[PDB]
Amino acid sequence: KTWELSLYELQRTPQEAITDGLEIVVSPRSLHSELMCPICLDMLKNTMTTKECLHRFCADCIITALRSGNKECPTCRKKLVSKRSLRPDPNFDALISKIYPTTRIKITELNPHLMCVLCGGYFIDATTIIECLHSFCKTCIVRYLETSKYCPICDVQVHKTRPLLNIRSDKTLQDIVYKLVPGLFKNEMKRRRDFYAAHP
Ligand SMILES: [Zn+2]
Ligand SMILES: [Zn+2]
Ligand SMILES: [Zn+2]
Ligand SMILES: [Zn+2]
Repeated sequence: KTWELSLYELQRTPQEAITDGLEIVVSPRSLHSELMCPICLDMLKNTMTTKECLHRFCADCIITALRSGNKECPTCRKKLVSKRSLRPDPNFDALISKIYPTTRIKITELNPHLMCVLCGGYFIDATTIIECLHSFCKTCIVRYLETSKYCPICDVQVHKTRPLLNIRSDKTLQDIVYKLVPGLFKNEMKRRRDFYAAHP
């Protein structure tokens, strides 16, 4: 895939964090499409992630379907490499252990799981390194990988030559951010509209 950054993506401004503690509500019916396992229909327990498509399942659930199936992804029906294609998602389990309830949550407890260490703000076009499952903004990690072939956090090697081969868009994670953070999807889409209304 061409990781070309648009005119907006080159001059993109971070989405600043909301330090002033706001409490957001989380219903069990909402946030259901991203936190439930599409095999057991329960919330993810010991989350596993596919390197080819970034789809999350339970550790016991995905292992069951692979030993008795076509070694495909149960969601997108893409071909696996049968083994060493599944890496556990530890930072995803931490996010699950924060939001399993039906009460309201302080955003300051959720910010570590929704912020990019490269821009210092919320995730916009969340991209994930499929080797260590560390997520950043699309503009941040692509801008970053022009100079380094290693992860900004755990410092593992992304790829031997072309680091863009081992990154992938994390649509499931980005959908959690736009739903948790109020008005983020509205502000981010207006930022793009204001830019293209002044640079036609
Ligand atoms: Zn499951
Ligand atoms: Zn998949
Ligand atoms: Zn960023
Ligand atoms: Zn990493």
